[PDB]
Amino acid sequence: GTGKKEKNRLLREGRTPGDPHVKGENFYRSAKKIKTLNILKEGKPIRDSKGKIVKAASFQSKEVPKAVI
Amino acid sequence: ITVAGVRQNVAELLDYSNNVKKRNFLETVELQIGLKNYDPQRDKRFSGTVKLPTVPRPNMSICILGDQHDIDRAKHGGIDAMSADDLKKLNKNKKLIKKLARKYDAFIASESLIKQIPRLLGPGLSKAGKFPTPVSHSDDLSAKVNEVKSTVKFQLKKVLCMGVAVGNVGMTQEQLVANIMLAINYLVSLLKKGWQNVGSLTIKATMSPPKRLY
Amino acid sequence: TTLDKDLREKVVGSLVLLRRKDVIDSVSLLTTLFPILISSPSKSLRTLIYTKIISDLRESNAKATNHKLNRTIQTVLHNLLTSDRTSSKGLWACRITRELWRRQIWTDARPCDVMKEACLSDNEKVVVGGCRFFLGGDKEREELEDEESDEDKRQKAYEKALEKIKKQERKKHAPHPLNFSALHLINDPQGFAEKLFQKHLQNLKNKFTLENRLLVLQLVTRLVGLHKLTVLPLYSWFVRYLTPKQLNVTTFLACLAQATHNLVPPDVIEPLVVKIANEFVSEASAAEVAAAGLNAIREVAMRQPLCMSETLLQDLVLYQKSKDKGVMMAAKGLQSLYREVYPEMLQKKFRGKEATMGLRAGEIKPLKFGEEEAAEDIEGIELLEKYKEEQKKKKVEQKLATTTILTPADLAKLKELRQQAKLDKML
Amino acid sequence: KEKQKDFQKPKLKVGKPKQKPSNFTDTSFKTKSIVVNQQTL
RNA sequence: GUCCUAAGGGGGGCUCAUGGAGAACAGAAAUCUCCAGUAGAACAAAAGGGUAAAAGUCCCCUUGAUUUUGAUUUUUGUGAAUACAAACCAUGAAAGUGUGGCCCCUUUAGUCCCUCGAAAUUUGAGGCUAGAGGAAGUUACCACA
RNA sequence: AGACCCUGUUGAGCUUGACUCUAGUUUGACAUUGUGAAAAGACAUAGGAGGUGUAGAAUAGGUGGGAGCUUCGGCGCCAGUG
RNA sequence: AUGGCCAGAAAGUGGUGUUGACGCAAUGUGAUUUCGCCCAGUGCUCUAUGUCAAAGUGAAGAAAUUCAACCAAGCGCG
Repeated sequence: GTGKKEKNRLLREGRTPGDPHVKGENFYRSAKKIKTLNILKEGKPIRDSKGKIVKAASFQSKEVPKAVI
Repeated sequence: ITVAGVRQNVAELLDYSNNVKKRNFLETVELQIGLKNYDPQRDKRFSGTVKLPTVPRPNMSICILGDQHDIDRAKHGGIDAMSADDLKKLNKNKKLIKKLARKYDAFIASESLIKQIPRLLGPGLSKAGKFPTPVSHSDDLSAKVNEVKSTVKFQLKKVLCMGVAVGNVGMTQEQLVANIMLAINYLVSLLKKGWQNVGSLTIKATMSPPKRLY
Repeated sequence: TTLDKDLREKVVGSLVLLRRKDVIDSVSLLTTLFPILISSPSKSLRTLIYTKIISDLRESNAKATNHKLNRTIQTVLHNLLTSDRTSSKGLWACRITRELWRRQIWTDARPCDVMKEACLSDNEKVVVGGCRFFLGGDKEREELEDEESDEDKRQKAYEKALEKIKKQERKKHAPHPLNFSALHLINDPQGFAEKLFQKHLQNLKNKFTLENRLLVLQLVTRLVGLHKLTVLPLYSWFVRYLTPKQLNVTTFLACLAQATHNLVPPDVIEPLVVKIANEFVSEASAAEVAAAGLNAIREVAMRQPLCMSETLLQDLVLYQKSKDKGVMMAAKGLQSLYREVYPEMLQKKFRGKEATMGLRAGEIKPLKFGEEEAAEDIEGIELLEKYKEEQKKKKVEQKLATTTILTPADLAKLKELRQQAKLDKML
Repeated sequence: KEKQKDFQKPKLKVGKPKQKPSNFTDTSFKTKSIVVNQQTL
């Protein structure tokens, strides 16, 4: 099934290699659909082996911004 | 194409035009050119001019559209001329301007009147491809007429065939060869691919069988 | 009209199917479909019949160009345009010609003549369709040109000069702007431009909208610039429109720039440039207005440089000291343009290096109206003869145009020598 | 071009009508009539 | 797709922005005259540093915006800059000043470049040198450390 | 030493236009593969004939020469129309 | 029935089949009573240009080789 490969699908669609390709994009999923459906998958931080957070979750920044006007 | 071949081709051309069958007028030697591997509209139409060392055309009539001083120089040199008053008398009539363009093969204007030519004769000379050549009050009118007579035009248009006069029967063989080779070399220089675009070359008189270089 | 929509679509599809089965003729199917396309009130039926007609033309000319069928259909479209100028049914002829031209099924000059009659029409939509045919095909022409092109410290300064020489060589051999096949294939371009200008642009009775008048103006100006025509009243017609208060004045200035060319007199362009300078580039004018005016002046000066006076050009070049970036870059563009073209008007501070060296040595000559090249010898022929003499001297140690045959290798060597001489002159 | 100022200065465009001021209040509105497509019982 | 990413060197002359007072039209604003004017002008950093017989502006000649070799700084090779060394120059009466701008794959070429290992030639290939360009989820069925 | 959370060069089950494959299937060519007739298509050549948008005496692919050709009747240039 | 759906490494192999559409096979829904439109997208299915493998053909070369047409099914179109 060479015609069902993602490269051949993109060539028959018209997209040129070098365009941004979000991980998980296939025939059933566009970049908009992947970004929409990954919102339900958000909410997990990145931890080390000991359990302390090395990179926080979405909107859990821990960093205090500089608030001036 | 070999120069000895050029020499022998123009040799039987002169032989036929002078000995075998001589017409009542003076025939004009001309070169016909075919093109290949080229698009007339997608690619640029090249335009160029080259001065032949000898006058190919003794019978050209050249009109002079200039001031009173240039008219005096023209009548001193025995060349017919026309004034801006006469151009105003024409009153921008397309038929009359077309008749003038048909009657005179070339036009020569001064700087002071060459900017007034398109507002007096309208688009007639540009339509006929006979826009005047500038001449100064310091340049020699007879000399200017000489290179205007000796100069041919190499302009491309909608088709892939061209024809340029390169000489006549009465003027002789060696400078015939010089004019023909100069025209061919200038053509090759103007071509973007040189000899890769030369479809066919052919010299003939006004009323004569063709002689193919290529 | 009376039948159900699905049933009439199935009838048209069945007729096309019978044509594919070769039961009926293409001419018979087209003559039984086209009047219904013209007079049908149903938009879906009109679109479907138009699509079936386009598919029929594509299938008929897939094997070979069916000249009889193409000529008959072009005759029908021309008669439809000629029958009623005020009728709006000529838009179908315009749309069919656009689709077949972009599919490259029709390439002959008869669709060009049909759209010429479409431009010379009373109906605004038909005029818009014909003008769009001649104008908006430039995008497809650029796409085709792109396809054809796809088919085809001191050392750094020398490399930059070589790149500049390569850009100059590309300008010397790179296709002319505003170039389009139908614009070339139409006959009597001067008469067509004059007819359009008198019919639509000169007439105040024409109630065309401003965008449509701009489309007609774009067509006229591209014709004038491309075929080097002389339409004198057009330059007097731009006079009332060259104002910053005028809407789409950028489009008007672009049209004037495209209208200008080499054989236009400096006497008729100079009042336009003076008016642009006064209205657009002034002390009370805004920075954007000044930048737009200077950009338009630079475009007109590229097309015809003799329009300027020397004092006006020096005044406009002095606007490069402005604190606005747009005005600065526009003035520097005008100065650079006159640096290559006519450096004598520029001030000695503003000429630059190569201009002053050329004017001192005497190679740079004044540009004049109507002056054409009159080279008795080929360019680089002296360098080629010098190279041949050097080769002969080397062989001995171990005029060319008149007698010697121009070899293609010799022509390539002469071109390389000319490029080397240009690089040496730049250095 | 990624800078986000608190206030964005409007840009004057030649050949186009001037934009209305930032403090301008537009009172024009369009209304659509709701209709219930149900016959008398 | 068009446009801008900046003219340097030498010598000479003169001061700029602005303010006050004056001259038919002429006034807030056109040109001319005097006085005051430490830079409040200009120099391609919009409120950094530096420049007044100049580093600004104008005029006259010019392309040191040129080849070659090392050293130093930013720090293997770069690149930029700094004093030079040699040649060729420019300018000025001369001292001097000027070596810029105030601070990993693809592909091309090689006559006298080398190999294809039994010998030679012609195509081709390899090498060296010098260039140009640029691989998705789920587990509330679960399991392991 | 359960369950829960977290970590992994994690293991395994399952899904899908994720990547690389594959059984099967389908299509074309060659062989198996013998005895006979008829047709077309494509090139190669040997040629031959044609051009109405309107206007114009004609039904103008176009180009460049050209005022003279002439078979001695005329055709031309000129004019007209483009 | 020179068939559909399946098994088998293959087979002069096998199941349905000691069968023949009131049958076999694959599905969904799930007694009885009661209960439109759209082929937009994705599937499935029926019918000369484009895309177009191998073999075969033609040209160039001293050959390797290079370039050309032709080009089934599928995809695309309908």
